[PDB]
Amino acid sequence: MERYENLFAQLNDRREGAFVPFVTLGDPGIEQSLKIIDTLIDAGADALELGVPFSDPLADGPTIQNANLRAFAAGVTPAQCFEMLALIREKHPTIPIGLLMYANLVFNNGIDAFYARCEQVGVDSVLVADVPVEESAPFRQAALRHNIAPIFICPPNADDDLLRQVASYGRGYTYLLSHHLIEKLKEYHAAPALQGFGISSPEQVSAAVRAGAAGAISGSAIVKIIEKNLASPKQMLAELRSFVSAMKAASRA
Amino acid sequence: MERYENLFAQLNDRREGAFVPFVTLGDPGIEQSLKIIDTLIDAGADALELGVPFSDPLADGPTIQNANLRAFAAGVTPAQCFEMLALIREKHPTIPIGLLMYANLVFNNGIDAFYARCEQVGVDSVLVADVPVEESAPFRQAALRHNIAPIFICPPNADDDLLRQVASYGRGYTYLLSHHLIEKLKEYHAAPALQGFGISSPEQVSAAVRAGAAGAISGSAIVKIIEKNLASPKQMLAELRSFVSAMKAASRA
Amino acid sequence: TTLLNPYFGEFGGMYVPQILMPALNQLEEAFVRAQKDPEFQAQFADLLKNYAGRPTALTKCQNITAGTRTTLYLKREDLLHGGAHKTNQVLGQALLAKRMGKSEIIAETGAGQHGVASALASALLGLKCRIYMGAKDVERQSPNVFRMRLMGAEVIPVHSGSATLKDACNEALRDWSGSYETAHYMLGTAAGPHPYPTIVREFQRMIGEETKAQILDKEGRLPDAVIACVGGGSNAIGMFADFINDTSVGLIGVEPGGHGIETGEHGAPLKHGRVGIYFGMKAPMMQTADGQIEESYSISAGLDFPSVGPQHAYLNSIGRADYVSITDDEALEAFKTLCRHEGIIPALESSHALAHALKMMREQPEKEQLLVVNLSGRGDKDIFTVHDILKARG
Amino acid sequence: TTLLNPYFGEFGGMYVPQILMPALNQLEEAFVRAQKDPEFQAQFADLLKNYAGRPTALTKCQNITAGTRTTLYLKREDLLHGGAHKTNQVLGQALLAKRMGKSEIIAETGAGQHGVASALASALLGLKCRIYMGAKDVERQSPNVFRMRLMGAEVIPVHSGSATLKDACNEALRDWSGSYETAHYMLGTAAGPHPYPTIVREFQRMIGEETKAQILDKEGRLPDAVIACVGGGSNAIGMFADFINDTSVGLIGVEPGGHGIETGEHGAPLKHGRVGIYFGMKAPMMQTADGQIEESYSISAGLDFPSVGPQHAYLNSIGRADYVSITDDEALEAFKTLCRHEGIIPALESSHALAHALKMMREQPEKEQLLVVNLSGRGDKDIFTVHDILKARG
Ligand SMILES: O=C(NCCOP(=O)(O)O)c1ccc(OC(F)(F)F)cc1
Ligand SMILES: O=C(NCCOP(=O)(O)O)c1ccc(OC(F)(F)F)cc1
Ligand SMILES: O=C(NCCOP(=O)(O)O)c1ccc(OC(F)(F)F)cc1
Ligand SMILES: O=C(NCCOP(=O)(O)O)c1ccc(OC(F)(F)F)cc1
Ligand SMILES: *Cc1c(COP(=O)(O)O)cnc(C)c1O
Ligand SMILES: *Cc1c(COP(=O)(O)O)cnc(C)c1O
Ligand code: NA
Ligand code: NA
Repeated sequence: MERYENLFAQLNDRREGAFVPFVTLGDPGIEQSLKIIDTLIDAGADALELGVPFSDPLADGPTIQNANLRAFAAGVTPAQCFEMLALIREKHPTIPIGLLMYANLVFNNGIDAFYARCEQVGVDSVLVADVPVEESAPFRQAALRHNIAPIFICPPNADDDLLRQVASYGRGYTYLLSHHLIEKLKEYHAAPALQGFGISSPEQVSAAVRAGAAGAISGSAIVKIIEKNLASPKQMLAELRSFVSAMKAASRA
Repeated sequence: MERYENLFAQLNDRREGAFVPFVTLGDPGIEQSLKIIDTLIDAGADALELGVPFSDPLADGPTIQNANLRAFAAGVTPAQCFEMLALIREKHPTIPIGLLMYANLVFNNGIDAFYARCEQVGVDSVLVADVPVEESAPFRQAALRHNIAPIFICPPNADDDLLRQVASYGRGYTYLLSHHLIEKLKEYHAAPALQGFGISSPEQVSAAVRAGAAGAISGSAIVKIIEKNLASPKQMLAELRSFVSAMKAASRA
Repeated sequence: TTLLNPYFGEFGGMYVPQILMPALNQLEEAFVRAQKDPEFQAQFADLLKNYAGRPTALTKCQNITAGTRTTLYLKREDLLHGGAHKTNQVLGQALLAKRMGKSEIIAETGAGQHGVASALASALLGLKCRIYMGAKDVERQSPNVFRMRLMGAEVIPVHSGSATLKDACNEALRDWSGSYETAHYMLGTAAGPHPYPTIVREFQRMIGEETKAQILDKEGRLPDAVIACVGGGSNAIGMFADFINDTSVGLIGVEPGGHGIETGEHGAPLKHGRVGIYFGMKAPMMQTADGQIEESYSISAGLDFPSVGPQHAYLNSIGRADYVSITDDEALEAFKTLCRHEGIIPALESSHALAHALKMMREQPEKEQLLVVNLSGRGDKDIFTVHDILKARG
Repeated sequence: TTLLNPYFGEFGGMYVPQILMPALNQLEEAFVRAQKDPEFQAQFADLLKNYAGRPTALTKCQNITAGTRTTLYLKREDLLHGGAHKTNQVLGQALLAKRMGKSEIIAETGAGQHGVASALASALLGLKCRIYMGAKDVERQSPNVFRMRLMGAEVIPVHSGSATLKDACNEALRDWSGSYETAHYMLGTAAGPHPYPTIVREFQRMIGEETKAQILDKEGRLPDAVIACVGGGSNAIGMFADFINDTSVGLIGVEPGGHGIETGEHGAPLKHGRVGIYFGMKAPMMQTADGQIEESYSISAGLDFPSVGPQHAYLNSIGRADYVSITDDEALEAFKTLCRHEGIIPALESSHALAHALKMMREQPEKEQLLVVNLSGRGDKDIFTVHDILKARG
């Protein structure tokens, strides 16, 4: 949680937005994934959103669906993901790290135990894709008990009650799915908003920041670069670096 | 009709029974069938029962079923059968000739026309397999109008009413399916009885005559000799001659 | 002599070998006795209701008649246990067999549907069932053959003759002639020697009786016409029976036209055949100019009977019922239309009846008419047949 | 907030992405409104009666129980239009879709039965139906796929994941999240996120209601137990519902044991799985020690749901209902036994329920007991499966 507060305060002082890439942990392999992540950070990522491979990602499109499949082909497990997370945090002490999870992986060995493990390895936030605010109580409570920010999705058509709930329950940042919503969220003192879904070009990043959002999240665009360069690990990193630096540049003032 | 009366009168004067073989006209071919028939007569047949190939002989067992199939494979038609009959009569003026028919072949071009054709070629009797006494009126009437004897089957379990009907309606001979029945038939002045079905050995012929029957009919046994010697036409006739002479001998006093 | 008239005008009769007359006479007497026996009627009604699922629904098809003045109802025999109307009468005949003290059943089958029906009734009522089926049909109806055996029936392939239905019929009779004391021959349609045409009609007449009650309840009047396919004639006479004396109700029987009447490849003996004597009856049949029995062709195996029930030939002769034909393609179109517009997959046999109703509607769309089509069976069994044809044409 | 309780004890809930909550809330409100609307109830009743064929028979099976003190009745859902109980609820959901002003239907299917049911209901009610099916299931269920297309439904193969049911479920939801304004997601069992477990139960409860009325009429008392197979839980909860408050009536659910519980190759998550959160609900499921969802194995494709309805998990937890398992071989034996002794070919799914009733009878033959087995569907569709197995063993 604290890492997000520090990041946004610093970004605000520089009058710039945050660029947050998403990738699936272990895709296409543990080693290459760790290299991919270090490249994303070196290229300009302000924070990271990381997915743990799940057998049935019913909230993800084809690109991410295949990312999970590649991870599974590599034998990636949640346990190995937490080992990767521990190392990533050991290498990068201040970058906020957020996880994108599916409820069963959090509930599996106990909700409290999951968030305790997150805190132990240095994770900052957790967004559980298939847990609506209506079912979030045990998750956000366990998150807060372990200093983990519970992230909530704010649909573009969310009514006033939902906006108030997301503003009250969330921490770290509010995940805004792709002006009025952004203003309402600020009015209810919600966590800074990061726009996600379909963000694949620099102009979209600048547009998000111009609309009042604190930054933007890009996943499929990043993962597409991975799957199109599977046969060329070196070219993969080169293209990832080029894309991230371009996207991050668009967030600066 | 008259030919049967003359035959039985003559056989009675000689104190012997009649042996009547059955064969399918045109089996296995027109030419061989005509030769088969001449052999049966030369060997001792007192009368003949001849079948006209029909598509569905539901009153015949496997042996006869195959006889019809062989006839059809040879392209034998009812019209060709009548041509054969005309020739058989032209060669043998006194031997009684009886046909074994299925109703549709008799009804097809008109019942009256069928019996008229029978009279024209020299046929003496007609037994329609699938016409019980209860449905016989038009058939026996047309038969009598053309001097053709209508033959009726007398089941071994026939009740008194049936015995009286068969005795009254039949002419030529009563077809007795295999002592009491024979005596009853004579009491009702029925046409002389010929036992048929399963007659395949000389002892059965003598037994029939001893029981009071005027003779016996044998078909499957004869046809079996035909189908087992299809590849040897000459041997076929030789064996037919041997079987018929043996069967006829058994009928003599 | 007989207790009931074996003829419908010139059609019908008992043209069987003398040896089988006692079996027919016994059957007729048992039937007459059973029909006036309240206990038999109660037992039959109980089986029809609690085992077979009667009464069957009368479904109004609003989608298919849109834009026309035709109101169409389908009598749902496809919902009967077994998937076809055949179940009604096999249950009745099974009870008659038991009434006569018989513990064995002999049945003939072509497409295998009657074989399955006979097998299920025999299994339920504790009868030993043996079924004769043409070897050609045995090879073409693997599914039905397995169903028969699953239900404990003995299936006997018949190679004699063209190795088809008519040949299976002959073999069943031969068996019966020597076993009728302990075995009953469960004929599968409203044809054959008396008393079968009469018995099958009476054991199928609940179709029309229910239809009448249901249509009066729903529309307050009788149908302008009831339409049914005609293979042997049982489902049609079952629907027609209770309406025969209602002169305002048209009775329309539909024979299979196959590839077209003019092609000679069809199964419409009533209107395009010639009267003959076969199958133990005098009736219209498919035959050569010489009098040899031929086969009826139809995309639907269930309508391949080369003849037709004598009562239908009679109703046609006096003008009480009208008979028409429907081709393979017309039946196929009706099949596809019902599936898509009413969510019901009809048997290809029944599709012939529906096709004619569709023609009555389409040819005169502004003609006000209330029609009932007897949906004799479901078409899940015809999926492969329809699929192969459609694919074969791209 | 919701109008109805989304939970059955600890089980159930609405575990779906925030974007889908409006769709679930809309559905719940429409359902609540529909349930108190006499017109909706009348229309649903009309379709069930005149189109689907309700009420279905309650058949007493005297042959199978001979020599024992067990009296067995079969609730005949196999006689329902479509051949399975699934038809009841798809008709209800189709009407709900129309009530909400939707003209499109989205459905998922594994064995293809729900797909066929959804397709027929959509065809009847004028809805555009699109069905998601795992590519693996599409290749293994060619017949059902053709039926769906014959009825005008669009069938979309799913290759993602294990290319099976669970994968088809995910794809259906993704579509719905962006089309719920005009499309309704017709879930096929009593599982998934609230309000589906509740809606499916209510649209299937006529099974138990009719059974109660029929058994009281025939036996003058309630059953000692009602038995039903459990794949997802719809036919079982449909039978159980009206008997829940009749404490003397045992409720027995039968999960598929596959090759045997100890082999790990089964489909019995309720008694041998572990609670998890997936398919939008918290319920027992087949999963790895890590929390990855696994697949349920069963000779019967219809019982291959890796989880179970939340109300069943709840009824089990409080001891109101008991759940057991039946192996492939036990189900196969029951299938063969019903065919041979009652002339009814049961679905392999239903055969699991029958197998357990047979075990209750055989294990204690002198125990006086009145049992009702829910015969959820007919087994003509399983003929090939049973045939291949029997042959494979000579
Ligand atoms: O963060 C993820 N998406 C990142 C970018 O989206 P895209 O750039 O289009 O792949 C992401 C986050 C939450 C999620 O669950 C739910 F849909 F329920 F909210 C699914 C995907
Ligand atoms: O004459 C024919 N049989 C001859 C000898 O019988 P078999 O020696 O056993 O073939 C013969 C005669 C009548 C008949 O029809 C019916 F059965 F109804 F009476 C069938 C076969
Ligand atoms: O009854 C019919 N044949 C009667 C033959 O008449 P007969 O043997 O002279 O009584 C007959 C033909 C086909 C049938 O069912 C099926 F198509 F399914 F195979 C049932 C009965
Ligand atoms: O409803 C069930 N799946 C629900 C998935 O749950 P969710 O997608 O989370 O709502 C489900 C699974 C199989 C089914 O039918 C058949 F076997 F025939 F294919 C119908 C429904
Ligand atoms: C057997 C069958 C028919 C044909 O027989 P009829 O005796 O003419 O009724 C028609 N429809 C179905 C579904 C059948 O199974
Ligand atoms: C679909 C099906 C089942 C399994 O589903 P439930 O939802 O558990 O009822 C059981 N029986 C039949 C015949 C089915 O088609
Ligand atoms: Na016909
Ligand atoms: Na399950």
